[PDB]
Amino acid sequence: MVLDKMHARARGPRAVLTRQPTEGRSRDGGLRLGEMERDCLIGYGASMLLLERLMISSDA
Amino acid sequence: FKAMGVESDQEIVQMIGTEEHVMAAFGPSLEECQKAQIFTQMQALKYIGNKVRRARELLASTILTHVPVKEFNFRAKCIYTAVMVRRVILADRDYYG
Amino acid sequence: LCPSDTPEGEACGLVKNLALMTHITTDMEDGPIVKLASNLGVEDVNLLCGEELSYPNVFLVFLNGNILGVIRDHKKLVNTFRLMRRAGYINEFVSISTNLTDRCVYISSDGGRLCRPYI
Amino acid sequence: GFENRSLPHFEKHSKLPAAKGFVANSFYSGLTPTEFFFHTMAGREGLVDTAVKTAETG
Amino acid sequence: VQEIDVYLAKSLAEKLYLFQYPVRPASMTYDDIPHLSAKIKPKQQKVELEMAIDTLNPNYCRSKGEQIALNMDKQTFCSSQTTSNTSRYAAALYRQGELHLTPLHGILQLRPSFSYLDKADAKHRERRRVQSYEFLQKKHAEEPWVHLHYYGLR
Amino acid sequence: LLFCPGCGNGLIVEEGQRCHRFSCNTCPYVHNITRKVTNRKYPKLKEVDDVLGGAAAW
Amino acid sequence: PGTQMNITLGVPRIKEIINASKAISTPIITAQLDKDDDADYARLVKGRIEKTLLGEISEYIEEVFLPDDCFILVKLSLERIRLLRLEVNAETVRYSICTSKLRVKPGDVAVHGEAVVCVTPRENSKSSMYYVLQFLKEDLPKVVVQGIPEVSRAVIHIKYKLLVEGDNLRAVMATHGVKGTRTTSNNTYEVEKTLGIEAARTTIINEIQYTMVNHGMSIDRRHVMLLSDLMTYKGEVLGITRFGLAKMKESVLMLASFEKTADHLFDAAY
Amino acid sequence: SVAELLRELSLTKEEELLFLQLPDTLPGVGKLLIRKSGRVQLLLGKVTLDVTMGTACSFLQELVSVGLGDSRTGEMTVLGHVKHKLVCSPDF
RNA sequence: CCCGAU
DNA sequence: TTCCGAGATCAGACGAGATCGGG
DNA sequence: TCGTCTGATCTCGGAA
Ligand SMILES: [Zn+2]
Repeated sequence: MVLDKMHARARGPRAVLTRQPTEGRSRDGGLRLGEMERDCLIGYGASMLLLERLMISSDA
Repeated sequence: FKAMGVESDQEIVQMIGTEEHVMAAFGPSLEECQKAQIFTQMQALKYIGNKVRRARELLASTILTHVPVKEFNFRAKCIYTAVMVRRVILADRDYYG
Repeated sequence: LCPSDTPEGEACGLVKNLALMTHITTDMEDGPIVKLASNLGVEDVNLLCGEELSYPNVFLVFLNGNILGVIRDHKKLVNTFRLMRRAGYINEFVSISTNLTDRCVYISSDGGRLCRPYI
Repeated sequence: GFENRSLPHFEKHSKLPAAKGFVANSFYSGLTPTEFFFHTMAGREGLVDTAVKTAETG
Repeated sequence: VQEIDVYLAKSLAEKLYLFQYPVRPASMTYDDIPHLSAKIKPKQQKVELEMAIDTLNPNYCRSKGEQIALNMDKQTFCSSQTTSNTSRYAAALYRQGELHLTPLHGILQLRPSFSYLDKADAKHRERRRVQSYEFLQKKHAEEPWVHLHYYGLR
Repeated sequence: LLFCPGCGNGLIVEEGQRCHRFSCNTCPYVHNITRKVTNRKYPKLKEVDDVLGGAAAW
Repeated sequence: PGTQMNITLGVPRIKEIINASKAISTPIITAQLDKDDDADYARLVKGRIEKTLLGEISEYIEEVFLPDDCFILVKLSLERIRLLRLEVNAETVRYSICTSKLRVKPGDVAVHGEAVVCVTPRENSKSSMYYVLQFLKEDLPKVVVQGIPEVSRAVIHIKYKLLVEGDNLRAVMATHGVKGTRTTSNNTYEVEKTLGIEAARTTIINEIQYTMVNHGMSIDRRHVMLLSDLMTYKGEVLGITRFGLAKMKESVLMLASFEKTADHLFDAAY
Repeated sequence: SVAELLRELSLTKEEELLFLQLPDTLPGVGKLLIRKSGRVQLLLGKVTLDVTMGTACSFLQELVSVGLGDSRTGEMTVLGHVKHKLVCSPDF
């Protein structure tokens, strides 16, 4: 049921070691834009997106 | 086989194959390779085992092919090794028997 | 086992499920199995090396993986044990099977074998 | 999977159709127990191979 | 319908010990009556004999000389016993008119003893557990006062 | 593999004067010109087939 | 699309091409002939290039015991040698029993009969009396009489061509009857060693575009024209493995983000 | 070859030593019956019918029957060689 | 690590 | 006789989708 | 879990 799976993370807890958003919805989430989706963002040629999506809004 | 008490080579083929057709090709494989070094002796052929096993190997041949039982009468052990060789010369891991 | 009951993913055929009419066996003693084997006809450690060979009438009895002699006539042994098991003298679970490619009959009293009933 | 025989219902060394995998009934008239098993056996090779291909093409 | 009857012959079979030879099948080899120097044990027979070698094969010569010990040349035997339970086998002498059962004692196999290579290696040296049992036999191995001879007896 | 009557240790042929002296106690049977025969007939490569175009259409 | 006789065609073929391994499973060299109109002529070329061991063509071989020696003998089925179109003779066997690593390098091997029987008696050393003759009865019916020794077998196919399951390309390309101008492989290393790099580029184009249209799975050639041209632009064919990345890239963190992160970071600190 | 030995025994009167494996029955002149078709049955003591038929390949070695007389006080004498073995089985 | 989703 | 160089033959490596969910 | 590539010792062979 979608109430157990609806999830959004605006800005919440970061992990203590690496200062990235945590893993899990129980810990207010942040879902991993994985390295396979990195190549999709490479192949589009979107350069300023990847700086925004992997430096600005993850580990600034 | 010579360490197991059956010292002669006539006995070993008689174990493996008396009908020769492919079990003759057990012959120039190993019993010649046994004979190529002058090592026909039972006590001396425990001795080559007595070096590589990391008189003292009458006991340590009980930790090899265990469940064939021996009371230092190794005749039951020999046939089970001979049947294991018998399969190879005649030659399913996922089958539920 | 159920052919269609399985997960998919990492365990597409590695986590099975038992069917309805099955029965895993337990262990038992090997006393009356050997005692009927040595009556029904078997002989070992006195036979010449040559006997147990390509000759057709040398089915060698194996129980639980240990050789227990050789029988000239495989059929009498497989049939007599089977009548005996049905009569009830031998435990219902023990199974006598014969492989003719390599002449070894196989009396299994293992315990843990997947079993099932038939009419 | 058995000795010289696909399932113990047929005879040994049978190369007959409906003894080595042919299913005669359609899905309307419903498969029979040996026929349902062989369709399951051929059906799992679809499911097994997608588990291992994506383990490699990933 | 041969209805031949089997006598449970009580003629003492305690003396009967089957001897086996997984050595001599090539040409119906019979062990041959003449050879003596007979030595036999009651338990673990270890039949030690005078299997003197022929000289029809051409002398053999130097390698026999190279053998070191040969005492003509004993080809002795050590009995591989197979006597676990030993009454399962008890047959005897059978005409087409009479049949005499006799229950034997433990059968013993008789493969050839070497001991020439065994002693040979020792000689170079000069240049198990409770192996013999608790009583070291002190007797069974001592028993070889032996006479193999020919007599029609039952 | 011809064995020794007396020890049974397998065939060795010394090329001096045509005997069968084994590595153990000499039992050299100096076989005369009786001709040794061991023709182990092998296999014979058997022709070929043209791998035709009779069927490929289906 | 990777997510979507015997030749490997699937992902284990494309994984086999991208790696550019030296030895692949099922390597196949096709070959067009000069006279592609008769099965007998291409028979003669087929036996010329596929290997046939001494064993395949002979009758009852054995050692034979004559006074003071023991010479082996081979009866050499001659109906066959004319049946299988191939050109061996007992002189050609004697040259091939020689120079065949069985130490029979002198003229000890003889030629008896009517060019129907060869004989080699006895070697010189290493237990030469009998133990080399029981050695000799095994290695003698496994010397290649004639043909390319590497090639497993060659199968004709119908005009006529013949595909082999082998690897020795230029020894196949150079034989009599095969027009070596028109013969390809599917092993992109054996085209690179033999036919230059530019033919090794065209097989990486072809054998990917052959295995991609075989599985449905249409693809532009301009993608494969890039993947091949990356794979062979630094001298030799650099397969895309962990190892081929080291020979393609100079920067460390691009190698270090790939496999072997430990060694690639320490070695670039050394 | 199961009843052949008895017919061969019939063919030559020479006495033949035979090897018999009786079943493991404790003692709680015996009679041997050859059924038509060669099914030899020994109707042994207690009137039980025990079927004995064929055996392991025999004569493939020399098996010899010897009466040990304790030669230190007697003589060990070979009495006979061996013939095809015979195995006795209880019947159901 | 298991389980389960796709 | 010498031997310098080279083809042959073991042993060790460090790889093997992606995410999400809960105990 | 092999599967791979690497690189490290031996040996039969030719040149001076
Ligand atoms: Zn000898």
